[PDB]
Amino acid sequence: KGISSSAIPYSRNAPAWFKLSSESVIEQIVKYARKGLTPSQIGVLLRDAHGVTQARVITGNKIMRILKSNGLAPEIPEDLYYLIKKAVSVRKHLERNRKDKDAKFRLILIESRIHRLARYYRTVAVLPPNWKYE
Amino acid sequence: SSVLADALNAINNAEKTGKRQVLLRPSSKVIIKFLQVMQKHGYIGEFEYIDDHRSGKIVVQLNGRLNKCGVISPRFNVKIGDIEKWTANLLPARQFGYVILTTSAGIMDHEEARRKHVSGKILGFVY
RNA sequence: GGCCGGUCCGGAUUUCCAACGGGGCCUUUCCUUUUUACUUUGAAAAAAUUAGAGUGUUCAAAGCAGGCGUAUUGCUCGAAUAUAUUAGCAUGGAAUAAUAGAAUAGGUUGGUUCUAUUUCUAGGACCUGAUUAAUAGGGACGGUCGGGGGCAUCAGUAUUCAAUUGUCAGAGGUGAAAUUCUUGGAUUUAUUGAAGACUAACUACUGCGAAAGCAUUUGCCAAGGACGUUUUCAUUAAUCAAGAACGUAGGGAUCGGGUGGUGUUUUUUUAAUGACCCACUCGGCACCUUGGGGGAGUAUGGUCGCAAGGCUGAAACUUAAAGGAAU
Repeated sequence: KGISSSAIPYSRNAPAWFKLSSESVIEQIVKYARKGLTPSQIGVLLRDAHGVTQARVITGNKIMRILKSNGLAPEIPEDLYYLIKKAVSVRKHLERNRKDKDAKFRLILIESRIHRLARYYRTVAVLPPNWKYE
Repeated sequence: SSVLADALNAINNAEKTGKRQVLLRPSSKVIIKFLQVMQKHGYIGEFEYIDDHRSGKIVVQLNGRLNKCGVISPRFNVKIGDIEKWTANLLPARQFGYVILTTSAGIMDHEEARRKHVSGKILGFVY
C-alpha cells in the first residue's frame, strides 16, 4: 500500500487572486446541493469551475457545517452512503450470477468495512444506534 | 508505537550510524522538552522547529556526544529515595549521564529535580 | 533622573523626554440556556525483630548502674538510634495518565401611530452550534491498468469418430520380440461433417489475484490496485483469541501512473489522443553489490541367536534302483 493524497498548502488566508465574494460561494454550494450533489462533488465542482481552493478556507467553515446551517444536511454520512450502495450493487451482481466467489470474498470485505465505520458512527452517534445495515 | 519513543529511536540509531542531522516528526511538546534538556546538558547540538500546520518537524543537528537515549514504558512515580536506585539500575555509572523525570513543577533531569527538591514519574534517560 | 525659559548677574518658578511604581478603567451589548494517581508535616505505631551507645562479667557470650558530690538547694552520661508497612489516619504545593469541562453561543401572518409636498414612513406579539487535517485511515471523483473474476459469444488447428474417394502388402506397437489390425483396401493421400477438450509458437526472472491459481476474440456485469487531486469526514487505527469465507545501504534495469523537455516516428476542420528518447517522481515482482545424548569404533567366558557337521536313499536293515561325486 502506498500514498496518493493531496497536500493542502500552508496558506490559510487563501488565495488573494479570488475576486469573488464569500456569499456567492455559499449560494453556489446550496445551488449544487439542492441540485442533489454529494459534499465531495459540490466541493470538486466549485473547486474547478468557480475556482475556490477549498471552501473551509474561503468560507470560515466546512461544507458539511454549512449544509447543516442551511438545512440541507444528509441523513447518513457520505462514506457510509457510498459504501452501502456499493454493497447493494455487488449483492445484486452476485444475486444475478451466484458462482462468483471472488465477488463473495469482496462482499465479505465490503460488509466488514461497513461494520467498522458503522460502529464508529454508533459510538459518536451521528446516526442513532439500533442501526444495523438499513 | 509512541511519539517520543520512535523519535528517540531515530536520533539514537542515526548517530549510531554516524550522521550529523536528523529529522523527526510529529514533534510533540514532550519531545521538545526532552531534547531541550539534553541540549542543555550538551548531548546534541542546536535544533530547528519547522512548523507546518500538521504537527511540526524537529530537525536536530548533533555531534558525536550522545550514545544512547531511551524512554521508559510505562511512566511510573519515583521518590527522592528512589531516583538514586533508578540511576543505579538505569545508567552505566553514577556521576555520568542523567535520568529525565516529569516532575510536577517543571520537566527536568534527576540532579535538578533533587536540587529543587521535587519528584514525579519517570520519563526517560540519556547518557 | 535628564532637556526649556523668566524672577534677579544661583537660589525659587516651568515645559517636554525616559524609568519605576498609583488610581477610574477598554471587550458575554440581544438570547432560552473539577476531582483522582505525587512531595512535605503530627498522631496511631508492643517485646520477641535488628543495629547504634557506655561498662574490665578475670576476656567473651552473656548484664544494664548515670555516679559523684558540697555524697548540701549542686558537677556531670551510657539504655542517643530501628521496618512495626501491603490494608490505615489527617493537613498544604504543583507536570504527566484519566476525569469532569465549555448551564460549548448566537442574528414564516395579523394589528398600532408618524409624515409633508397617494408618494413615504416608526415601534410589539405570533405564524437551528464552534481545534489541525499525519509520507494514520476509510470515502468520492479522473484517465487508466491487469493471463484478476462471472456470464454470454467468436476463433484456431490438432485429437477422436463418421462419410466420400484414391493406391496396394503391409501398418500400429516393441529393448527386441510377442501382441494388435490389414486383400471386408488397413497405415498413408484428398474433400467435407460431427463431438467435446484445449488455448501451443508470442511467454519474459514480465503481469494480476488474499491464497490455491490466473493466457483465443468480442460484449456485458460488477470488483480491485496504483497514480492524480488546493475534493470530503475526522481517529474512524493496529492485532489476534472466539468465530466467519475461500483451498546494513547503494546501483542498474523493468512494469503501472504522473510531470517536464524537445527530435524522430506521427499528422492535417470528423471524434478520440499515440510510439520512442531523457530526467524527476510515486508504487510494484525482481536482480546485482553491501523425541532421547550421541557418533566412530575395538572387544565380548554374560544374554538371545545363527550357519553349523557333511554322499542321499539308508533304518531297527552297512540293502536295491535311481541321482550327485570322481574320473
